[PDB]
Amino acid sequence: MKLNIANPTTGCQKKVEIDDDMKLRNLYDKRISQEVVGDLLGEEFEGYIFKIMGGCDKQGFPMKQGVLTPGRVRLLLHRGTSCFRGHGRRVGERRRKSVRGCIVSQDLSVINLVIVKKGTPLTLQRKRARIADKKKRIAKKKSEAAEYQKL
Amino acid sequence: ARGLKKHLKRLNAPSHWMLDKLGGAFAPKPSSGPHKARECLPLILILRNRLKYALTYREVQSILMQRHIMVDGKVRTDKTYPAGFMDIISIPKTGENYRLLYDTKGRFRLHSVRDEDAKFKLCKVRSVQFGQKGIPYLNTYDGRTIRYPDPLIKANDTIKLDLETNKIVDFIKFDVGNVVMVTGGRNTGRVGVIKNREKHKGTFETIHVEDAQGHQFATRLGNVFTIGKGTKPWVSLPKGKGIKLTIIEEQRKRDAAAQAA
Amino acid sequence: AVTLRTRKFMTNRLLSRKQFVLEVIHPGRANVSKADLKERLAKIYEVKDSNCIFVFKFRTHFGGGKSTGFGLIYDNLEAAKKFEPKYRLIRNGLATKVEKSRKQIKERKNRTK
RNA sequence: UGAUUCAUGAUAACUCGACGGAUCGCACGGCCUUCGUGCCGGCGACGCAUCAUUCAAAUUUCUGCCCUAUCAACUUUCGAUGGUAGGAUAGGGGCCUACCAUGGUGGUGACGGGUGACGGAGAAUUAGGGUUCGAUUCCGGAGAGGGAGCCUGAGAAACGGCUAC
RNA sequence: GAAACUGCGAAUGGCUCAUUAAAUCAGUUAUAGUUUGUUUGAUGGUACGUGCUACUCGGAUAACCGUAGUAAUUCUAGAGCU
Ligand SMILES: [Mg+2]
Ligand SMILES: [Mg+2]
Ligand SMILES: [Mg+2]
Ligand SMILES: [Mg+2]
Ligand SMILES: [Mg+2]
Ligand SMILES: [Mg+2]
Ligand SMILES: [Mg+2]
Ligand SMILES: [Mg+2]
Ligand SMILES: [Mg+2]
Ligand SMILES: [Mg+2]
Ligand SMILES: [Mg+2]
Repeated sequence: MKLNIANPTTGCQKKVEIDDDMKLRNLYDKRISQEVVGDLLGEEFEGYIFKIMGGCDKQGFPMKQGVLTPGRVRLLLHRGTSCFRGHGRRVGERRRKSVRGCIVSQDLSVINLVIVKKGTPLTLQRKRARIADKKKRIAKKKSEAAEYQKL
Repeated sequence: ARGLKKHLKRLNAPSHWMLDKLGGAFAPKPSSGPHKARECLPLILILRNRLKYALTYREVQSILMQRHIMVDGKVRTDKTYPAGFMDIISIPKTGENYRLLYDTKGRFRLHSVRDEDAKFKLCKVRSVQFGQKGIPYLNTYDGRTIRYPDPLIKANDTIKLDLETNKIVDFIKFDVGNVVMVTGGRNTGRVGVIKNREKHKGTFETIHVEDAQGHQFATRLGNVFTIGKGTKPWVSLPKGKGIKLTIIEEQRKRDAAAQAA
Repeated sequence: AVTLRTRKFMTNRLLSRKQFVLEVIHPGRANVSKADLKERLAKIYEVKDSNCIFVFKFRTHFGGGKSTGFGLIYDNLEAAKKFEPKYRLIRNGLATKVEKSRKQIKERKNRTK
């Protein structure tokens, strides 16, 4: 409903407010990262194409890619994957978190949008140090491996 | 528990440290090292307790962080390093050397020595066996593993070990007729000469050892450690020549020192 | 009239100091102050600088008229800073102290960033 | 070695190989080959891999524990006792699986009940012999409201970690 | 030098005695039936080259900048760097 735009081509992002159903009918009922035609969103987005990807809602539960429902499911999430970014959480810890699904639907509050089409001696010293030190282990090897041989 | 134990409460420490039961709740926990942590003496004890070069746990820490202290030929920073039987403790700043050997009362002594005795230690071999590609090597009871020994050094024998070139410079074939110092039990420290060894198939073997002045005693083969070939030692015996004695005798000695004083 | 008696004296190069037990005999006196005792030791060991003298743990035996204590002499002031407890430096004026507030000390910091 | 088809060697292959340094410090200081941080070459910090050691555990042999028979039989279909082959484990083992046999314990007290029962080192009392206590600072074990299942990790069935009820 | 990524630790200690009656436990055994970060000591060639002596250097992620949602908390999304 509230939309947060960004572009990687320049590096600028901006939040806008829209509330018209027919401007979002082709916005509802789709999924993250699958391209959307820009013309439906209005007459001032032509030529611009958005890759719809990400978004949060009332209750603030982010969309997660790969879960196919306008629902709010309880997933067991590893610290390091999207929608779980615990800090100081004892690696190996998991949680069952609540995340909205990736189907763009009525129940979101903010949609995330991006624009696709605009309208040395150390190494030398240290290297040959090892090589001289590998050659000596066989230097040491032969130095005692034959002294015992005569016995 | 669910893992190792990192604390040593004082009452649980080896009795031969002579730590005092009210001097604190814990003791120095001996770190993993070349000696078996019940037959060792850590560095903390040697500095603060015996030598009194320090007054606290933190002061001995600083001394090692200046690196004045060297053990067995190499400089050791560890506070609770497990020094053991026949180690050498040397402080070049003071220019002093020590062997670690037992009282007749079974407690470690820092035996002051010259430089020429610092060059070497003695070790008894744990076992001799083949290894990678059939390359003969031996285990000592000091953790050390020496590859390419004399084919004569068998199990239980003792070796001289130069700390500079680090290989065998001599060896004693453990057998009857040599002088030995005992490193465990109630007889630990007591030196003497193997008079007999009786084995028992499937058990430990018993060594029979007699003080220079007649007294006869026995241990098991584990606590035996030859010093020299024949009667003569290859190391400097401590303040008492390994001869243990009755309680009456040291009572007599004080009053005998108390008749001259 | 007091007499100053140092026993169990041993000089270690490892911490670059000389250590001993001080016995002070002080008839008539309640107790000799460490500042006053500071001076007498500096004038018996020729230390050239009165600040490398550190004494503590005075016991003042039953009956009066005698006290024990412990004394540290360093030969370098630089040494007297590295190998010394930071509070014993304060006792000789070489430093000053601070306090804490236990609340907040880390608990809400751990939550912030 | 008390005792091993042991240690260890040779050979024939097999693996979708964990591995076998693209890392970091000060200190300079011998001498040119193009006189070119120039060829060197030091001491160290961290790291990977095998064996040994150490700090440890995990199982494990023998003997040993209070009161009770108004508790004389208990276990065994569906593991109870053994066998063989596997599976799993870090590894032995009915630990688990398939097939087979009919075993295992018991008046020397099995099985079952009570315990205001964690075990020991110990404590009170003590002519001796004893009687009673031992939650508690040392050692061993077990638990974190009750059960259970796990992740990470060398090590946890962890709770000042997680998941479910 | 702070933050932050990375590595290690947090499996020790502290507390208690509920369950538990050959069980835990004690003395005494065994592992040739096992794992073992760490310490200490030793050890380490071949990757492909048709082993006739080494064969080239990948993006992307914190701290940071900035847009935000949720009443919500070391809840959480998207873009720009390194
Ligand atoms: Mg320790
Ligand atoms: Mg079977
Ligand atoms: Mg089997
Ligand atoms: Mg109970
Ligand atoms: Mg109770
Ligand atoms: Mg409670
Ligand atoms: Mg537990
Ligand atoms: Mg739990
Ligand atoms: Mg708590
Ligand atoms: Mg504990
Ligand atoms: Mg090593």
